[PDB]
Amino acid sequence: SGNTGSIINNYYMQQYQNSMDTQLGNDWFSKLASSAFSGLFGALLA
Amino acid sequence: SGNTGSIINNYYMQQYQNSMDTQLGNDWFSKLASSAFSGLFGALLA
Amino acid sequence: RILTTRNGHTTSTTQSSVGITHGYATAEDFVNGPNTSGLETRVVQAERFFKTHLFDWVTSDPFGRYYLLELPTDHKGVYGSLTDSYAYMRNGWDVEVTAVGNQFNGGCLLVAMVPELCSIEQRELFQLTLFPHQFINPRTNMTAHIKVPFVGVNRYDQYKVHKPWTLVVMVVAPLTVNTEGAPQIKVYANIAPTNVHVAGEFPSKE
Amino acid sequence: RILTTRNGHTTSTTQSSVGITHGYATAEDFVNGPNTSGLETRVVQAERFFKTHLFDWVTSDPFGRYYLLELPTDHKGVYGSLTDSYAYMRNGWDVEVTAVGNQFNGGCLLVAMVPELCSIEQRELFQLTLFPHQFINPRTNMTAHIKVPFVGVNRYDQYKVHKPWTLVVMVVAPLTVNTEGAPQIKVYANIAPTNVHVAGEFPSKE
Amino acid sequence: VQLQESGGGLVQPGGSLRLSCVASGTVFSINDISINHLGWYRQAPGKERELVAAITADGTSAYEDSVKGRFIISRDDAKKMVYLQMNSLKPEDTAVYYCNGLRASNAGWEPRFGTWGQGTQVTVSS
Amino acid sequence: TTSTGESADPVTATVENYGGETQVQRRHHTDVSFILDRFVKVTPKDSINVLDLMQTPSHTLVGALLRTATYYFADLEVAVKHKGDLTWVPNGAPVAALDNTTNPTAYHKAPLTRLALPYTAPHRVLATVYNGKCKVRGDLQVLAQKAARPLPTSFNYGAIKATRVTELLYRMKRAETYCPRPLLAVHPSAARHKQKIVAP
Amino acid sequence: RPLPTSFNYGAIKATRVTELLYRMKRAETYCPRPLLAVHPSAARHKQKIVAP
Amino acid sequence: DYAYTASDAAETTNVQGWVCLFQITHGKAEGDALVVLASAGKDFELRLPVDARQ
Repeated sequence: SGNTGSIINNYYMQQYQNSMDTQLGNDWFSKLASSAFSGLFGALLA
Repeated sequence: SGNTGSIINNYYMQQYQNSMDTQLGNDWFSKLASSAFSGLFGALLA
Repeated sequence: RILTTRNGHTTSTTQSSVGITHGYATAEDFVNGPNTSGLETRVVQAERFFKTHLFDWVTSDPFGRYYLLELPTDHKGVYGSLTDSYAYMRNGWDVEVTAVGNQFNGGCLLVAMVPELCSIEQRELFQLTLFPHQFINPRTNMTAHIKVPFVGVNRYDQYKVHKPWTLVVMVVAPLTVNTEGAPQIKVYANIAPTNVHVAGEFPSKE
Repeated sequence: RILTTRNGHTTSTTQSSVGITHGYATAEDFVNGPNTSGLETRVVQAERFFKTHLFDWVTSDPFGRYYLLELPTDHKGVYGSLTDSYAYMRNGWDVEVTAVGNQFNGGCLLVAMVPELCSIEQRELFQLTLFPHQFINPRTNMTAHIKVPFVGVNRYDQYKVHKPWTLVVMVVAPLTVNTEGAPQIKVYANIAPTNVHVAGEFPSKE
Repeated sequence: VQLQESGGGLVQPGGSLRLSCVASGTVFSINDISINHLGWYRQAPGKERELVAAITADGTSAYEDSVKGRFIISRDDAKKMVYLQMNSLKPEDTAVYYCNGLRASNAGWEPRFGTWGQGTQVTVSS
Repeated sequence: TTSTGESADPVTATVENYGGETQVQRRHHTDVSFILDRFVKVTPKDSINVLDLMQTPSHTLVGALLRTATYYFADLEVAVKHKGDLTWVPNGAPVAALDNTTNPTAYHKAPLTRLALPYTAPHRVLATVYNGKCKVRGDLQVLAQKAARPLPTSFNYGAIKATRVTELLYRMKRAETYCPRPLLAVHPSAARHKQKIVAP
Repeated sequence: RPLPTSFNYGAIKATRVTELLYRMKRAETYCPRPLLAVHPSAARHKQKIVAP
Repeated sequence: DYAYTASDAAETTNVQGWVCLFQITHGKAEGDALVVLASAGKDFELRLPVDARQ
């Protein structure tokens, strides 16, 4: 999902175009910015 | 299954691209390496 | 008659073995007592082998010659630092003694683990078969194996003022070479602590 | 606002506390990997506190004065011997910084845990709030608390050639005594390793 | 793997010398490069062999403050050679020079990083 | 793990013998079909070249990895840089046919010309080594035996001819290999033979 | 104080190289650091925008 | 996770360690030999082909 905008499938297999990730068994800032306190703190009049 | 990575079918028939094998009616090393003895031989303590 | 022992990330294999001798118990008793207040802990990085040299068995040694080795001795690994980091310890032992000469030799040895040995008499050597023991006879075998638990009048000990065990090796029949055997034999050991425990941390070095 | 922390057989209590800051993660990731072949092990005797002196906060220090402290430092306990007994280690940190002067003082401090700090620029000091941080304002509080995991381009590290963390303490507003406050303030630290692991034993000392 | 030198022998003080480093070729391994840091060492009779100068990967040059300002060093990588210029000849030049490489540690440059050299000696005495 | 030595049976010892752990393996890069599928340069001759797979130098990657098999089979691709027109001729054909145009001829088109040829030998399989030679006149016997221990002549894929040949590269497809042979590395003189890796 | 030597993507060689441009794909980034702008000398540092 | 096969050292700075074979003791075995062989393991792996003309 980078800067690529063609709509026709790639010609080469995914094995040759890129390297393949494996698994073992940023992105903390998008959780941290969502937990910010918005409301007012004290009692509100008017 | 060599070093080839296209996903679209070949243009020419298989008869012209390569030579055709016939039948009459390595690969012993992959059976031989699988039959190796792994466990311990004597009685095991501790 | 192959036997393979393993302690931690170390191993040891022998081909002429006559078994293991469990001396004085086969299991360990209660480790948590009312004297430590529940502050003890185990150290599994401390249970593995280490080697040492004992003596040279020449053909001129008569019956009754002995060699004493006090456990635990001066060591340099993690175990030798445990005795500098803590004040109370307890652990059992696992010993193995080896004398390698070809099968054309004669003689006999006797290894034994003795609790609190202090200058046995001369006549008392005839009765050293009351403690856990094993023989080494070149005609048959070349190795001995023994296992001992923690014994003492206290549940944890201070190893700087008390050494509760002792490994003693005695000669019951002298060595003979007979023009086909090795001219002499060197004896080595192989020891590993089992079930260690510690309590009472010390301040730093200085 | 009392808070009590405990690591091993040691404790620490404060009465003016504004919480804990978890920086960069709240849990630890996979410890067993394909690079150690399954030989790692944990050491729970190594996770406890130790103290050190940082600097003296005088009224004549302007904005932008900093103090660097590289982790892990020269230590003498069991942790300081782990780095002599093994070849690969990994562990997270737990830091606490304290500056004790009465509530009639003015000024502000800023503590922060910075991965791989090497000679920050002068203008870059205005942006030190990108790393896990906390303020110490004598008007309100006297303590800071931070928690960090293990970060690096490798899963186990060699601490004799790479120090992945750094504790830096900066002055954002100078100290004022106002004839009712303390003439100066001394800053101390309190650090405890968390989740240690080791692999690859060394030979003996000599 | 072993560097040769040339341009030495018996010479009178007051001339002009350009010591040359006839390298074995520097078969040196993998693309991890830009640590190419050569240098020169002198050696005294029965006294430990001392450094003289050292060249960094691109352009930096340092010398022992005994000879500082008097010597000029430069390397030519396009043909892979390095040389040593000798001007302002003093009686202090009587030493055997070794064309070798450096280690660039935190405290100071460490030695080879090699097997050993042969050397060329320039002893001048009037 | 103890065992009998003379028996010649395979035996492997894992790290679980002393408490370790056995991990995952991926061996895609050592397959015969994969690794042998790439171009290799060959020193060409001016007019007539005989396409034979034993002309790759023995030190290159394809050359030696091919020479650790006793028997093999593969198709062929060539890439030629020439002047004039290029004519190919099958296995075992007269040398006069190199001048006739009805045989597959590729007209010049810059920069080069890549082709695909089948396997046209009469045997079921080819060979890298052959024990046929069954082995004052000092130099006579030297240069007699030296030329009396080559391979047979029907071990080739054909021939090509052009007005001048400047480059010529081989590529094998569907490679199969039988009966392995030795493969040796450069013998160090010192304690280690080190390539100078990419580093400034 | 440079970086280690194994932080690279390989090497290229030719008879002569005249241009060379990099492009990154699937980029991922961890643990942010400072990023600074040109410090004005006056009250503002102004680019001359497209205007005749 | 991976280690290099290259760099003939002829120099300092070991990277991957040493292995040491010792003789503990022996009985009447003077002059006798111990041959030793080498082979790959269960999970040995090899990657990134290259051509240095050896």
